[PDB]
Amino acid sequence: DYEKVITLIDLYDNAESDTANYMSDLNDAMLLIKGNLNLDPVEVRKQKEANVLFLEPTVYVDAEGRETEGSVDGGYIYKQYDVQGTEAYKDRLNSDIHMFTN
Amino acid sequence: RTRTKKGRAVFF
Amino acid sequence: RTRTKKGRAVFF
Repeated sequence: DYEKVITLIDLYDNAESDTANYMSDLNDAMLLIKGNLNLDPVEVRKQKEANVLFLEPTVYVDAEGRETEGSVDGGYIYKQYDVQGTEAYKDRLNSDIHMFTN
Repeated sequence: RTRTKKGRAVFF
Repeated sequence: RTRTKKGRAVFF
């Protein structure tokens, strides 16, 4: 009865273990901080509980007396995947496994 | 004569 | 005289 749909059962196994890898292995989100700066790894532990994040840029002094500021930047980045296309694919697999087996 | 002063990131 | 200092990527 299922002899003719074993290949779709395989494909649905492979798809779902792919999504389970994506979940395991990538970090949900991280606080990205760029630019020339000093971060004390003891102070970083306050990251959960601080209210203000202050970035003071490195000031570069030129031999002719000029002064100019480095580009600091900071903000959250978060992982994302194509939910629309992968779920439409897995819904097609489930639907077809059921269709060909009545 | 001033010299290059490195920046700081602080969380308060 | 300062010299080119290569950057670092750290994950803490």
